[PDB]
Amino acid sequence: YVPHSATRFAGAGENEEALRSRILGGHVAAYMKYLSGEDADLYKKQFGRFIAAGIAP
Amino acid sequence: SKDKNRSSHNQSHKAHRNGFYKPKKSAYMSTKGMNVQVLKNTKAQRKFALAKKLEAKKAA
Amino acid sequence: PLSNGRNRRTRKLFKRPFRGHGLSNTSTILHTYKVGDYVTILCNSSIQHGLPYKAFHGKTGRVWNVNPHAIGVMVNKKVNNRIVVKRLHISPEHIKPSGCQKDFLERKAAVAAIRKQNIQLKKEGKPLLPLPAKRLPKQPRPAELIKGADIKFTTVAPLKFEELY
Amino acid sequence: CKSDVMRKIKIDKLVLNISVGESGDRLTRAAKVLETLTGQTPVLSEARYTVRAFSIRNDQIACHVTVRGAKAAEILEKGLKVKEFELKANNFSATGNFGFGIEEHIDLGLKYDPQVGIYGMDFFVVLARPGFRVSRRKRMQDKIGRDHLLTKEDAINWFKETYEGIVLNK
RNA sequence: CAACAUCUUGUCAAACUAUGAAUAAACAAAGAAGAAUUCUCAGUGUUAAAUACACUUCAGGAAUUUAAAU
RNA sequence: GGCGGCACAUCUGUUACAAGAUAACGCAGGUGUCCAAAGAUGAACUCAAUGAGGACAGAAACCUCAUGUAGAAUAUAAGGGUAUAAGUUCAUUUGAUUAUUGAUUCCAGUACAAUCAAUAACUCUGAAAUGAUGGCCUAACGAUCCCUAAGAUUUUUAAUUAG
RNA sequence: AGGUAGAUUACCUGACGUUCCCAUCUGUGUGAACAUAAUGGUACUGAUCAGGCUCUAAGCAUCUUUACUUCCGUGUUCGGAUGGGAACGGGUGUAUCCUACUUGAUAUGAACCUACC
Repeated sequence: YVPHSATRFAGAGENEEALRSRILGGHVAAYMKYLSGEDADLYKKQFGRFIAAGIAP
Repeated sequence: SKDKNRSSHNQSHKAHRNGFYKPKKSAYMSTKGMNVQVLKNTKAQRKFALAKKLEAKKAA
Repeated sequence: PLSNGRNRRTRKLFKRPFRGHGLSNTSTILHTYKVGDYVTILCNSSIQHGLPYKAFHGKTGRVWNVNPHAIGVMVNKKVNNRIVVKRLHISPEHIKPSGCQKDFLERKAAVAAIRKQNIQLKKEGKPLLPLPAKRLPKQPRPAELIKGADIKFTTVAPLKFEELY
Repeated sequence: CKSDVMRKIKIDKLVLNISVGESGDRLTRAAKVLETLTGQTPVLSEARYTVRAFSIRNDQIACHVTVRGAKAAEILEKGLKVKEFELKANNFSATGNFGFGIEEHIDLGLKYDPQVGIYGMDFFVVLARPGFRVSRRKRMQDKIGRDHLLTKEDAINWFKETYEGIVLNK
């Protein structure tokens, strides 16, 4: 039990799925599938070790 | 006709004739304005011990 | 002739200690006061809310009640020819743990240590140790010998008056 | 592998200020030229002390703005080329900054109006090194070292390389 | 020249002060009734729950030692 | 004595003598107000000044860096307090509310007035711990009788039906 | 050795320079979304390309400062008490208490819980 109010999580706007997706790395996953769409050197610079380790978005 | 306004002369001598009356021990043992929960705990136990003691007196 | 204000004549009494301004210690709010303890009222001018009266500054009192944010303190006040009991509720920022019984408290420990041994010796048969000797004023010093092998002599006489100019 | 890459002097902030002695209309015009010059809306400034000799304490007086990064580089190029890279050696502060001023905002000549008139502008260039954040961060705010901090001569050499503009000692 | 910095020099403050006495002020030096220890131990409440802790005639009860503490 | 003044209710420093009390028509001053924010809370920032620079611009306008223990500001007189604030800016809000206790300051231990510690509501701010019963503290004020406003639906009953 | 939280709050501060990073910390890259402002400078978020350059931490110096110690000096002042001395003013003797500024010597932190090297 940690006293709090649910108006400062990743929601507080949009809805629960906005918070839930960010809990599951939704913003990171959507970054690569956007960065890869635009450029390749930009995608390699930002996620260099992600590409090498084999972590798909 | 001016007068002398005030003097402490012979006031400590007067105060020590029948000297500083100390408060009794009953003054230090008062419990007014104490903690509400602490007061509730004491009253709850004093009612528990009193009832048990009065029941034994009633049986005999 | 002074005025009858609540905090009159506190230019030096209520001033903070030199290089002692700003926030206070953290142990001030962490110290655990219990009923029966001895405390010292020390009005901290940095906290204007709940500031005790200037007459109780430096007075030593006994804790009589503990409240969620304030500590009850009971001190003695002197009136015309009698003494009255003053009951106050003071936040920990204005009181201080008194050390009046520091000497007394260690004497109880010294006696309790000896008494605890006297229950380890009587049943086992060994002679029982005695309690520590009571305090006494500085007694007259006894006779003693002073060796003449490591002694030295310096003569004492009135000094000839020498001018400082 | 030398750590000289962490001492690369670079521009971190460029401030342009239009200080006029009147509130309203003219300030609404001086602020509009800075929105076209830089692309971002400026901030108005109010007087600090009222003086009847200057006819000026809650009234807007000036309008400055700061630009950083690649955007500040080209605006500095435009401002310097007006002076033709002719900066005196007395224009460099002891802290490593320097500045100058212009009389007429060249702006744009296609759509020009007499309503906006002619405004004078000042330029101030604040240099930095990679590692200057320690004095600006909220947590663990510290002081940059003396050797890391720039000087008047450290700014002169930087200005004499990236723009090749000579410095007059007259 | 002056001025401004900086190092010395002479003399001062009831409405200036770092430091700070002598004299003083208020405590303690054993009264829920003159101590201490061991065993046992209950009602409320604090608490995450408490066997911790707080108050309850140092709740209560029984033994042993004990008249000591300028 | 009169005339002058208020030492008549009152606050600050000093006289005042390192606890408390404390004189003079002693000294230097102050009060009969002001505030929907200048109350409450949360966040951000750091003030005065000096040095070096920038068009007009100069001793005083605005901008930038560095040093900057408060030398600024805090409604007021003086003295205290205050720097990730109690100062400045922004945002929300009305706790500047209702009811009941027990204390402290003048105290005759009377009233008035002020200063607090809790409890029961309903709320404000904040993520939260907390904070909030007016203004950072010490002055900013008022009996009996009379007049004039606000409050006493909680609950207890009577009559008639069914058991 | 380092990092988080601290308690004592300058033996911990300030100035001039110096030493490593092997882990950690920091600085470092970016701006799509939460969120941010005039400025991705701050704060926010995503990351790991390089660096010990500043931080941070450890040490240096007839270093200012600060904290202990002797000395200053039983000097200033002070409680008690004369049919003591002096025209005053002020100043003894007796039995007692005894600062401060200054200078000289030393130090430049000690210490608690959790994780990782």
